[PDB]
Amino acid sequence: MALDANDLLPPEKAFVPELAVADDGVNVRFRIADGYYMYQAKIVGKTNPADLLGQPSFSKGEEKEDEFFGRQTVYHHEAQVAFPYAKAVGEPYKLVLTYQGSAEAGVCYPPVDTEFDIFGNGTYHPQT
Amino acid sequence: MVPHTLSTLKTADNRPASVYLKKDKPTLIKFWASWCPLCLSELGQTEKWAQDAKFSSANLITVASPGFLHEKKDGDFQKWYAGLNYPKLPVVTDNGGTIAQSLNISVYPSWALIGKDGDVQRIVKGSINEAQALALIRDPNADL
Repeated sequence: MALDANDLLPPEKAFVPELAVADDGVNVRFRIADGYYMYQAKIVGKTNPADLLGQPSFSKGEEKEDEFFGRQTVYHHEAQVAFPYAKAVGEPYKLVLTYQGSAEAGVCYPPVDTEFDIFGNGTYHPQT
Repeated sequence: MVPHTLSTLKTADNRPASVYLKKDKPTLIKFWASWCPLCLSELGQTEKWAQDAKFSSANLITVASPGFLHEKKDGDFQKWYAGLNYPKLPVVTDNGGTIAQSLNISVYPSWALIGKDGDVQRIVKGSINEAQALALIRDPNADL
């Protein structure tokens, strides 16, 4: 709240996962702290009952040059992924999210994966 | 405490962690990620630093939890190192994250300083440096 930037704050609080459940699909908008960046090529996100999802619709950020990955699309603050269902059924679905990235300070955090159960609540947050 | 469990920690070489957990010497557990750019470059540094005469005063080891934090599952991680370089890397396999969970490891690298009595004396989340190492040698309370 008073900062949310740099490497002074741990990843557990450096990310604000705002879950927006709509009628068309599920939109996950996690606010990334100013200093951390995630790899769009390693971001895992999917929600469906029995694998009835079309495809993970990313918003696409900017390309980041690298020494090992060469260059990939990364998110440094902006993060929005929409999950459109391929089946229109009022069934309960699970949400699998995996946050993988690194910090510009030379810190490499593991892909903290959190699975959520969509039973109907609107907003969702990890119970850590 | 859990001394028996700590001694059950097998490395990617299939050897017990006891090889670096004896003689009443301080231990330094460093966590890392397999498929990470930053960790990849640091891997060479870990070996280089571990070979330093000054760093030979502490048992510096690299531990990873197969299957934990979405990392490589058990049976895949040890196989990964088997095809890697550096035939002298003290890589330990923490099945389930017995060490990672107990220290609430959410970000790498993680530097766990174990005292000569076999207890966690210090825990740092991030990266260390030479000046910091010297400070630790002077006072173990000199965090960050």
